[PDB]
Amino acid sequence: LYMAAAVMMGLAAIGAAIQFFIVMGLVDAIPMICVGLGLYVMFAVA
Repeated sequence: LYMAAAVMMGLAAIGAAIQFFIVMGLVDAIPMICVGLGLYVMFAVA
């Protein structure tokens, strides 16, 4: 359910995805990208 889980990453990651200059550990895409990868997979978990 990457919708509420969208919140999971999407919040963290869309919060991240949506600065790596060095603030990436604070960005949250780290997941976004890999884990938003799988939070975005959280629903794209076919």
